[PDB]
Amino acid sequence: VNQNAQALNTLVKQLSSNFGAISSVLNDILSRLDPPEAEVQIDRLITGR
Amino acid sequence: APGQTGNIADYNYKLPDDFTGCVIAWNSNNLDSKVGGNYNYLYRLFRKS
Repeated sequence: VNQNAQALNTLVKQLSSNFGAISSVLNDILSRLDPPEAEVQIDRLITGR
Repeated sequence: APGQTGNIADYNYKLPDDFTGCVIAWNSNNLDSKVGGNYNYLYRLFRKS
């Protein structure tokens, strides 16, 4: 039971990691920078997650 | 520039990201220029979107 709790817990907490981007929430990045410069940060976030 | 903003880029024409050519320019000041300004050509400075 501890390996499933610790596995699911790490699985959720990795969403809070930024993975090299400006912020972990997609609304702050999509609501500020333009879409062509922003798509690079989205590809780095998808690859990390 | 492809995928870059600007006054004429946003409000008139923006180059697509698939553009493979060279940006080639030539000086027309000895032909297209007129005394007191050339009113033949136009441009749209403002637009609602």
